[PDB]
Amino acid sequence: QSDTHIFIIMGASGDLAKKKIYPTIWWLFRDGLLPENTFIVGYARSRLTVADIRKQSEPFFKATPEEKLKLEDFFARNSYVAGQYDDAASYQRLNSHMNALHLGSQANRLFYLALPPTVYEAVTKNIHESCMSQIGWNRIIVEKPFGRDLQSSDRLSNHISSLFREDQIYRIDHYLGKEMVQNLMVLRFANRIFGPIWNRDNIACVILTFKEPFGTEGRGGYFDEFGIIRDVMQNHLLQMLCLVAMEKPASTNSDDVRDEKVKVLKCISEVQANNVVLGQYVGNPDGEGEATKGYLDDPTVPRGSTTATFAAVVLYVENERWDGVPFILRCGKALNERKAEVRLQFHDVAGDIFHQQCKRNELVIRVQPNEAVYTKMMTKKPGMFFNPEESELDLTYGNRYKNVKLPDAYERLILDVFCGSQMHFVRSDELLEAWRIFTPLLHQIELEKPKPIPYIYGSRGPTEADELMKRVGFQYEGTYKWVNPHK
Amino acid sequence: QSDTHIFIIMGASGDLAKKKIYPTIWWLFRDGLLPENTFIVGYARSRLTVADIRKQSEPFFKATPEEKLKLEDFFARNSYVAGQYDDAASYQRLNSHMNALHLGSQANRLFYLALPPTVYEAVTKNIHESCMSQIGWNRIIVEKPFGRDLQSSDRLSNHISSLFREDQIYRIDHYLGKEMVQNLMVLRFANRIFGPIWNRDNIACVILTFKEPFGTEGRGGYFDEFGIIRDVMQNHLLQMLCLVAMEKPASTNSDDVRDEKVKVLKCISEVQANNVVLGQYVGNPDGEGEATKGYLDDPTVPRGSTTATFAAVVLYVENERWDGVPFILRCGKALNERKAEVRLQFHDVAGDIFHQQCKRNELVIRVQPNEAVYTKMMTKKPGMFFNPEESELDLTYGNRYKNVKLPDAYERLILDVFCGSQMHFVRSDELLEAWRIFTPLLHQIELEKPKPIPYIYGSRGPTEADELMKRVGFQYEGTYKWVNPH
Ligand SMILES: NC(=O)c1ccc[n+]([C@@H]2O[C@H](COP(=O)([O-])OP(=O)(O)OC[C@H]3O[C@@H](n4cnc5c(N)ncnc54)[C@H](OP(=O)(O)O)[C@@H]3O)[C@@H](O)[C@H]2O)c1
Ligand SMILES: NC(=O)c1ccc[n+]([C@@H]2O[C@H](COP(=O)([O-])OP(=O)(O)OC[C@H]3O[C@@H](n4cnc5c(N)ncnc54)[C@H](OP(=O)(O)O)[C@@H]3O)[C@@H](O)[C@H]2O)c1
Repeated sequence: QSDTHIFIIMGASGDLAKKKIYPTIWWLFRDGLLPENTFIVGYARSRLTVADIRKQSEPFFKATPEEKLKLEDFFARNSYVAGQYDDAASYQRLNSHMNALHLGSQANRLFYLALPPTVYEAVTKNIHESCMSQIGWNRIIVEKPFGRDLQSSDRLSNHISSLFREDQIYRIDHYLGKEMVQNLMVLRFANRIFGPIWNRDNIACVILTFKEPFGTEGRGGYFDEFGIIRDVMQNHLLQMLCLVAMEKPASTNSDDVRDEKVKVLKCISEVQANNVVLGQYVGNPDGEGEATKGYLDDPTVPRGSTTATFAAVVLYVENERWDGVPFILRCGKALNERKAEVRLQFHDVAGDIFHQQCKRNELVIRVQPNEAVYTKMMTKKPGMFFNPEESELDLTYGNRYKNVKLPDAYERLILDVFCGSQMHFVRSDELLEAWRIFTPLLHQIELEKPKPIPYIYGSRGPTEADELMKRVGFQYEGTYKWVNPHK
Repeated sequence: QSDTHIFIIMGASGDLAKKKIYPTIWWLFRDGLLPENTFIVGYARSRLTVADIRKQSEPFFKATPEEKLKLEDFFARNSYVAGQYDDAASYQRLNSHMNALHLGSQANRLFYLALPPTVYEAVTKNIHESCMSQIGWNRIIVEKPFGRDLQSSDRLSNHISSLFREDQIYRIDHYLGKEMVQNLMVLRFANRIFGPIWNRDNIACVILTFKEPFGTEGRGGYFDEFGIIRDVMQNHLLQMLCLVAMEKPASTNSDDVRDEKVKVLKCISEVQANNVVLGQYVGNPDGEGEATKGYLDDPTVPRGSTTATFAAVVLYVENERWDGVPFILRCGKALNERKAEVRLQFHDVAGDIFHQQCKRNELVIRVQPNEAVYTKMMTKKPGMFFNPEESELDLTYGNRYKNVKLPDAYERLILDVFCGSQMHFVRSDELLEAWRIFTPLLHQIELEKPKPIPYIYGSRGPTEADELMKRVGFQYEGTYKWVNPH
C-alpha cells in the first residue's frame, strides 16, 4: 500500500555509495518505482550535510535539466547522520533521527551495507541493538557476503544469523540482477523447445564465461588479496551455473527457487587441481597505455605475487540430469574483450547422414554487452548447394527492443528488497556450499603458491585453458562465420 | 560429366517453354552448371528457326549486355525440329537430327515434356520407339497434372511405366525445388535442437499453408476442372507434409528418402468430410480491379460452378511418432497475401510456474516470400518486469545472406535431372497414395456438389476454417507482436 519506508545507506561517503547506491536509488525515485513515502538516510564517519553528499554524488546521477523539480524533491527526502561504526551512542542518534521522520517508528527499514566488510560484524551488532523498527519490517543488504576463507566467512555468517532471520538478510550477487541472467529461468521453464533437450543425453558441455579487457588499472593491491576465483568465479559464474543446472522449482517463490539452486550445489564435488588452469597477465609491449603494464608492474601489488588474474575450472554436477557433463567456468582480466556469457554445446546427432559435415549445435545466452540469445545450428547452405552449413537463429535485444531501457542490476535488486523478494539474493546454505566447493583448491593455492601461466594483455589467456576445454569434451572448429544482419 | 548431353524441349513454342524452360536452361548454362558438351533441341508443331525461338524467349532471359558472349555460345548450341506429336515420321526426323549432333548416337538424352497432358500418352509412345539412345541414358521430365482421380492417374502411370523404368521418369512437383523446402531435411536431421522435440509428445499440431492474393485472373476455366485440392493440396502441401513427418532415412540417396515419404502416406487414412472446409471467393465491392470480381464473375468459368478456391483439410498420420497430431492443410486463392509456410505448434509446458502467462512455442519455416526460419518462444519481458512475453529466435535469409542468389526451383530441378538425382521428384507409389487419400472425398464432392462457403477477395478465407483448426487443437491468441529488426 502506502506505508513509510526508510532507506539507510551505511557508508554514505564511501565510493560504492557515491557512485552506485545514491544514483541507483535516485533512478528508482525518478521513475516512480519507490513507495511514495520514502526517506533516504546516509550514515558515515565524516561530519557532512546533505548539500555535501549531493555535490559529491550528483555527478553520477546523469540528471537532465528537465529533472530539476524531481531532483529537489529527492534531496528534500534525504538526510545524513554522522557516527562511528562501533559506537553505541552514534547508532542511538541514528535511531532517534529515524523515529523523528514522518511515521518513523512505524516505517519499514532497509539498511544498505556499503562499507568495508571488515566492519560488518560491528555494524550488524549495533543495528540489531539500537535501530530496528518495532512495527515495520527490517532488512539488511550485505554487499560482500563472502569473506576471505571458509572460517572467517562462516563466523561472520553465524554472527549475522544469530541476530537476523534469513528473511531479513539480502546477500548481494549483482549478476542476479542482470537482464539475461534473470531470463535464464524463463528461457528454460516457459518453453518446450528447450525442455527435452536440457540434459546429459543432449548436452556435451556447458561453458560459463567472464571476460574483461582491462587489467587492475592501478588498484591491484585490493585485488591481490582475493584473486580471480574469489572475485568472479565462486560468486558470479557459480550462480549462473545454478540457474542453468537447477531442476524446475515448485513455483517462482523465492525459497522454492533457492532450494533448487542449493540442491545443484550439493551435488558438486570439490574441485580437483587437475581440472584447473591459472594465469597472470603480463604487459603487451606492442600495445598502448595501461596495456603495456603487467599485473606485477602495478606498484600497489606485492613484488613476486603469484595471484591469478585468469582461471579456467571444470566442475561436475553428479545427478541424473547432468552426470558426466562438464561445466567449464572460464574468467579473466586483461583479455581481448568484455563479455559475460552462457554457452551450451549439444552432442553430435546420432545416425549421421550428412558425411561428417555437421557441427554441434550451441545455445548462447550473452549477458553483456549487447544482450542477446542465439542458437547456432545447421541449415542447407543457401543457393545451389546440397550441403549443410552453420548458421543461427537469433534474438538481439538492441535491435528487437530498440526503445526499452534495461535497468542496471542494482536498480532491480534494490527494488526487489523494497518488494520483499529474496529470489535474486544468496541464501546462507548457497554460500556454505560455494565455500565447500572451492575451499580445498584455494587452500592448496595459498599453501603451494603455484606459479600461474603468463598471458599477454589483450589476448584470450593461456592456451592451456583451451586444451583443458578440449580434453573434457568441448569442440571448437573455428569454421562458423557470422556477418551482422542489422548493420 | 564429360559425356555429351542433349536437352530436348518438347513443346518448344508453347508458353511453359518460352517463359520458364528456355530461360532456366540458359541460367544453368551461363552459371557453368551444365555439362560442357550440352546441346538444346526444341521440338513443336510450328515451322520455326532458332532465331524465332530466341526472339520469342530472350525477353525472359534477363540477360545483361555483359553476357553477350555466353549468349551467343548458348544459341550456337541450340536447334529446332518441326513435327506433330503423333506422327512416326516427325520423330524419325528428330532422332536423325540428334544422331547428327556431336556424338549424338552416344549422348545422354533428356526430354522435357512442356506440352498439354492430353498428349502425354502419344509423346511417350513415340519417344520410346524412335528416339532413345542405345548407348546413353534416357530420361523424361513430366510436368503435372497426373490424372484427376485414382483411376485416370493410375492408367496414365501404367502407360508410362509399361514403356519407361522408374529411374527414367522424373515427375515434377516444383515445390521440391524451392530453397526452404529442401532445407526441411537438413533442419530436421542435422540438428539436435530439433530432434527430440519432433514428435507427438511435444507437437500439438502442424500447419501447412499455401496462400495467393490473386484469383483466377481470367483463366478460371482451366482451374475449374481441378479445384484447389487437386491444384495445390494433393501435390505441394502433401509433399511438405511428407518432409515434415518422415522418419530419418537410411541415407540421402533418392530412394531411401522417397521410401520414407511413401511410408508416411501409407499411414494416412482417407480424408473424411467432417474434417474439410471449402470456400469460393466472391468479389470485394470496396476493392479495385480484379479484386471486385468473384470466381463466378470470370466468364470462362461455367455458370453455377461450386468448385472450391479455398480448402482446409485435417489429416492424421497413424504411426508411433505422430498418432493423434493433426496436420492441417490450408490453401486458397484470392486471399490477403502470398505465402507458403510450415508451422509446428508445440504443446504447453507441463507444470506451469508462470500463472498461465505462457503461450505455446512455434517453429515456422517460411518457404516464400522472404525465406526465413524462426522459433516463437517466451522470454522475460525486457526491462523492469518479471513476467514472460512472446518473442522469437530468427533467421531471415534476406538479411543474413544479403549477397546470395537463391535459384528458381526449376534451375535446381533440371540440374538434378542432368545429375541423375530423383530425390526431388515424385515416385509412382507416392502418387498412388496421394490418390488413395483424396479420391473418396473428391468423388463425394463431385456427387453431392456441396456449395462452398463464400469469402471476400483479399480476406483470410472462411472463418469456419479457423474454427476447424481450433477444434482439432490449434491455439491462436493474437497477442504476439513482432517489430522488424531492419
Ligand atoms: N546476436 C549476435 O550478436 C551474434 C549472433 C551470432 C554470432 N555473433 C558473433 O559471431 C562471433 C562468433 O560467435 P561465437 O563466439 O558464438 O562462435 P565461435 O566463434 O565458434 O566461438 C565459440 C567459443 O569458442 C571459443 N574459442 C575460440 N577459439 C578457441 C580455441 N582455439 N580453442 C577453444 N575454444 C575457442 C570462444 O572463446 P572466447 O569466448 O574466449 O572468444 C567461444 O567461447 C562472435 O563474435 C559473436 O559475438 C553474434
Ligand atoms: N523473419 C521474419 O520475417 C519474421 C519473424 C517473426 C515474425 N514475423 C512476422 O510477424 C507476424 C506474426 O507472425 P506469425 O504469423 O508467425 O504469428 P501469428 O500472427 O500469431 O500467426 C499465427 C497463425 O495464426 C493464424 N491466424 C490469424 N488469425 C487467426 C484466427 N483468428 N484464428 C485462427 N488462426 C489465426 C495465422 O494465419 P495466416 O497464416 O492465415 O495469417 C497464422 O497461421 C507475421 O507478419 C510475420 O511475418 C516475421
